[PDB]
Amino acid sequence: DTEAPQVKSGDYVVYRGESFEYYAEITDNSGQVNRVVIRNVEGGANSTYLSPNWVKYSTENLGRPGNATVQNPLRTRIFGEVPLNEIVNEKSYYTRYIVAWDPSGNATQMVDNANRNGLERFVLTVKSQNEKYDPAESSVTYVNNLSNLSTSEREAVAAAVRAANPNIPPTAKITVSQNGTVTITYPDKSTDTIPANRVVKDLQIS
Ligand SMILES: CC(=O)N[C@@H]1[C@@H](O[C@@H]2O[C@H](CO)[C@H](O)[C@H](O[C@]3(C(=O)O)C[C@H](O)[C@@H](NC(C)=O)[C@H]([C@H](O)[C@H](O)CO)O3)[C@H]2O)[C@@H](O)[C@@H](CO)O[C@@H]1O
Ligand code: NA
Ligand code: NA
Repeated sequence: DTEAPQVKSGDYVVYRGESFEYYAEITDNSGQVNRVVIRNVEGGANSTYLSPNWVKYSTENLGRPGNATVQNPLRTRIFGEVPLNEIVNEKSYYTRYIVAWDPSGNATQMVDNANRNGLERFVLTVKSQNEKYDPAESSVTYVNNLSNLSTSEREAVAAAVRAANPNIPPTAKITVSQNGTVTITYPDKSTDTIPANRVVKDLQIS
């Protein structure tokens, strides 16, 4: 419906135990948008039902002339906090639709096709908290023996990893095994692992 408002969204990935925030752009040939609803595909024309319940949205400056032009599109905020108890797997995604109304009452048409993803149709993908972070290379810790780290040496490795990764959640737990393997356990209890050879060396070989 070229007469209806056009929507540009994106690939909206979110993570357990983390806040998220994305913005969609909306334009109309009349230059004006009066209403914005984000919804599940089911329900009919007047339906505004949206799940999961933690998905919120907001749109400022509605019903003003020239609020949805090509030069300055109307922006809709899509945001929330992902609970720690969400189920994550290859199917833990939710396909939703952004519908906008122009002053005439023309509304964006919902088309059920993957080729429309990133437009009025978008996918909200829920992943585990570990997926948000890529643990950065730590400075190497030199230990006495790579096959047997002391308690003090294990604490040192954990400290080095933390110092190199300030963006990792403060309450995330970093543990180190007796062979130097690092495990980062995030608040949602998912994990990242760092091999011993990227964090420790010894001087046992001449
Ligand atoms: C209830 C019913 O029969 N609805 C059909 C409707 O079917 C849905 O169509 C969507 C696209 O418009 C999606 O393809 C729905 O599938 C998914 C999704 O949202 O992407 C697949 C996911 O794997 C799944 N996620 C999980 C965690 O299970 C979700 C999820 O179950 C629901 O979104 C939760 O609300 O579903 C698909 O179910 C569609 O066929 C229309 C025709 O346009 O007809 C009915 O409304
Ligand atoms: Na229009
Ligand atoms: Na990770």
